[PDB]
Amino acid sequence: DDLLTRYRANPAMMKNLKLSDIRGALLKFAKDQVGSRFIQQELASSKDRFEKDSIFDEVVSNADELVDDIFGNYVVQKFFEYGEERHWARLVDAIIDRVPEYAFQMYACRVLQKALEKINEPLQIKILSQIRHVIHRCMKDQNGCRVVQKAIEKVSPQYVQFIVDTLLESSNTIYEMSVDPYGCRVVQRCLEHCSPSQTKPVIGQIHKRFDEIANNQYGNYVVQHVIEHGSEEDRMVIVTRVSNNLFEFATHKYSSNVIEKCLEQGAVYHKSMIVGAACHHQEGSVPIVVQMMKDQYANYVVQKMFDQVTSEQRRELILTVRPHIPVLRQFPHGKHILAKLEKYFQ
RNA sequence: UGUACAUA
Ligand SMILES: [Cl-]
Repeated sequence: DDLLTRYRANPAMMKNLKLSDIRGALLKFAKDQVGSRFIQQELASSKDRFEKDSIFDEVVSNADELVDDIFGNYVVQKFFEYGEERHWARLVDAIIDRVPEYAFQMYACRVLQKALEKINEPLQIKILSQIRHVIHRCMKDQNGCRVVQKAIEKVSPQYVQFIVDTLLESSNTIYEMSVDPYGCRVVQRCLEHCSPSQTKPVIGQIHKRFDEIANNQYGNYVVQHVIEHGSEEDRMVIVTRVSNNLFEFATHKYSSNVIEKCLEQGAVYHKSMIVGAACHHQEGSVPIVVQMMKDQYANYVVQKMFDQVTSEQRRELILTVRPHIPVLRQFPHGKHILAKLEKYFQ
């Protein structure tokens, strides 16, 4: 009987099994639930460098079969860890040619991510050179975008310029990505980690179709990232557009969170623009702020106003709202809405 | 009273 069946049979009868006993059995061990667990704990607990190197020729030899196995991918990942550094380069050579494929696969993509987490920049670049061939499809992929996000988080900004130039490959790409459940994560990481040199054309593209992206289920998270990570002029352009169209932005499901984000990240003079738009006369109608507390989404925006502004800015909101407090008591949740405001009408 | 990602 092969060593694995023997081992799975009576685990405790084999308590002196070592990695150098595995030899040819590596591939079957690594694809086995029990066997892969054995290798893993051996690789982590052993303080013998030569035991650890023993199975490595087999890992390399079977790399293609292992990287996308439910149990083998962990064995390959062990050799991308710190302290196995002496192996990173030849492990990378064993998987390099199929990186374009591995990036899309649910198990192999975890190997690519661990490698990007650990290896030195020259090897990170070698892996990115393969990603380049499939980058656009990769960014919209449930698995592919995790490798792209990891690249952006771990590689020097200058070596992911090809990812930014993909976001800019054609007019509608930034829009296409920002409204993708996976592409939007890529745009966010770019806003977090790229140089302002690199993010400015990207943010520019986002501004051109701002209204659409801001009210999208995924784009609203991209605009929020622009608010937190773009420039002062970006925040200014956004607040200004938000204030001129305050009621339409606040009464929609996704764009309402964008106003909340302006209130949380804005300087005092941006907050003032939003308070002023909300307390504006409009002779022939209730002030905007009052209409906003009657609304399923906008009522959270008004609450965020009251909590994020100065007492001086709150004064105007209190004076504008207070007449209308009884009428607002009627509509559904209208009670509970001013409940959480009774601390400012005390 | 209101929004988003992959393993045993
Ligand atoms: Cl354009």
